[PDB]
Amino acid sequence: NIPMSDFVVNLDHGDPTAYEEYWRKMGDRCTVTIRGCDLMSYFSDMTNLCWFLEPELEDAIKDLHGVVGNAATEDRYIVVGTGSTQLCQAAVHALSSLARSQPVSVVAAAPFYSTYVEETTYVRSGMYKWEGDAWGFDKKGPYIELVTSPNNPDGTIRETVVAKVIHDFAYYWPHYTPITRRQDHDIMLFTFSKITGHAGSRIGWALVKDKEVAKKMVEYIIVNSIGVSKESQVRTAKILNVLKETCKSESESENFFKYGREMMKNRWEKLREVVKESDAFTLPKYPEAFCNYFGKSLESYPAFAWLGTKEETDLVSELRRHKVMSRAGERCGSDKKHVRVSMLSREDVFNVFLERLANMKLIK
Amino acid sequence: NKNIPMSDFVVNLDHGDPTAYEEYWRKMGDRCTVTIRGCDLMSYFSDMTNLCWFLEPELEDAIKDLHGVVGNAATEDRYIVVGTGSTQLCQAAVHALSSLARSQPVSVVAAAPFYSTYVEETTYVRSGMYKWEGDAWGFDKKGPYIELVTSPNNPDGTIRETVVAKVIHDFAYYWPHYTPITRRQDHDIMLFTFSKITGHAGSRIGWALVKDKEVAKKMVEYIIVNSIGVSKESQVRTAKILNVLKETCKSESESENFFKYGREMMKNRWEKLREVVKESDAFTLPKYPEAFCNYFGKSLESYPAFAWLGTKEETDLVSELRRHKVMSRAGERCGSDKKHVRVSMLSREDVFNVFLERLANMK
Repeated sequence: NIPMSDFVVNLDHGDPTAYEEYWRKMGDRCTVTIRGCDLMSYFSDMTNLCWFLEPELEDAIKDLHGVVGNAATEDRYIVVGTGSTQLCQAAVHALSSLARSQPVSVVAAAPFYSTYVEETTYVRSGMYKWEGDAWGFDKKGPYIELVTSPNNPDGTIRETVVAKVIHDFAYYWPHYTPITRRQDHDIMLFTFSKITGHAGSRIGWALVKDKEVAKKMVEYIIVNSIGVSKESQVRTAKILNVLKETCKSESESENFFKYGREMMKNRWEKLREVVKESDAFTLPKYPEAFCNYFGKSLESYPAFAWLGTKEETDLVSELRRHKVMSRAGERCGSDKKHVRVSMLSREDVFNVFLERLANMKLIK
Repeated sequence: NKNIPMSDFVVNLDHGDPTAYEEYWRKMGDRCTVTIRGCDLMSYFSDMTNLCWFLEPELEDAIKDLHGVVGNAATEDRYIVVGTGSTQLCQAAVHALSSLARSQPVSVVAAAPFYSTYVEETTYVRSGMYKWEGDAWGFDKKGPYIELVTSPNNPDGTIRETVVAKVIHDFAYYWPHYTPITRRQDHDIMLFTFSKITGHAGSRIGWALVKDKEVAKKMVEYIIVNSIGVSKESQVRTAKILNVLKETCKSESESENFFKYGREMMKNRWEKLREVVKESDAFTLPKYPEAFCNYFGKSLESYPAFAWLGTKEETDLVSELRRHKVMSRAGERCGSDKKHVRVSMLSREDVFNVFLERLANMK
């Protein structure tokens, strides 16, 4: 009997549950089987810089970036981590450890991924210091710039605005944004969580050129948790493989990236409608670009909607009093007029959100 | 492959990779098999009903059942926190306790000899929240402090207690196959690792039992920023293994009952090592008192997972040992002297035997 108006829509976080249906249909081809004596050792391969990296995972990463053409993997080291979240902290750690003086400054162009702030603050390390907005940053000494592209929260394609750099390409995949170029920077971060939605696997990988950096990152991960879950690696490798086979299918419900784009496209079009006829809501505009993967020129459909409001309201609060959770813009170095709303929730959750989005400022 | 002389073969007992249990689990067969569907464990969340919302219920239940049957730890009226290995939990506890402290840096110490890895865990990030002060024995510094108690201790395998205000208990090896279960542990922070129990170190799974909710909450938070939780598939597998292990406890077969198989294994290995050392003229091995184990209901010995090897001479034991192609952990790294080394007893059979051969045949 639970009246559906008492139902809280939580789109504050970025739990990519939207892909759950898809993978369920994939069926038994995604199944992972692990014997009782498998993956027991601490080590995977002492022949690699990152010895805790499972071989099958290393191949799956390389093949995937090879087919999608979104990242260069030659002449560099791959480092696996319990998610991109532990890989970023490993890189900040390493770069700071190699700097000529500490604390090293860490900055990011505003608006930025709010989680960056705590990551560079919670342990109170003298190795580095969060300096906020990179725009206009001109403090002296060593610094690390965090470039998220597509960005979190606004989904903007980005580049350095201001000396080391870390590129977080969590959302740099065909179903989110067009592949304008095969990235090839010094430190490129990727997460398994936002590609297929298997966030619970806690798996990310970093592509590092500087061997001395990669070496320190591996060392960081070793002390921090002595490696990453083997079963997670073994599984991530399995589905990424299935996702690769899927890239040569012509079915629209088979080819993941195709399916993904369309799903993202539809949701963004519906949201676009609602915002259109609403009185005070705004939505970021994204330029069209050519995608080297799909071979066409097409729109971007970010995993987060940077919702704004022309009014002088605490949008997060207003949205909250209509039972809609979202990420405060002030947390992303923005203002009370913006909020970040996940676009990767479940279908019914998404629909309910749109309903209330319109039903509001025209009912309270 | 052949033509490689066995004399060029490096015996690495520097690390504590518990590969000795691999044989056992292989024989257990298909009942250990873990199956994961493509659409399972996708969300970041396991259960928002729990303080530690990233803890998978079936793992939580397994941990409690296992402690319930072994009786080595209390689990009532306390929060359970999982982490990517005990190593992550331990750092979560040190962080949490320092966060709640009235002033920083909080002093961190451990009676010598101590688990060398503790030194890097409380140093690598250069945190102003705490400071590694070293040996707990000679600790007279003031203000807030945290003492680390490992029992059975790494490296010497001694049963320990606080010797010097917060405390973290590392009961990595507090299991029937290593040492007798004298009491059902009930301290504020108790750490356990799946790795040293069954040998599944690659799963990266450890858990903490925490009485103070504020500490537990801060520990969870730490893990959230540190890696947003722990691998689901690991939790699911750890749970599967720990269940089988539990069933095994009621078995009579000595090849079936894990704790029976383990202890019998650790016993044999320790006796062969005991012989070798005895007829040696320089090496020394610790002495462990006999005690009554509430699990086995008998009065028996403890056979630690590490051998704290010492020499009466005036040598750099770790050096001489390497000279015979034997890798071990330098006692100096454990806050000891060059006369001691830590040699793992949980390696593979053949590696172990080779070590015994080389050990008796040297000066």
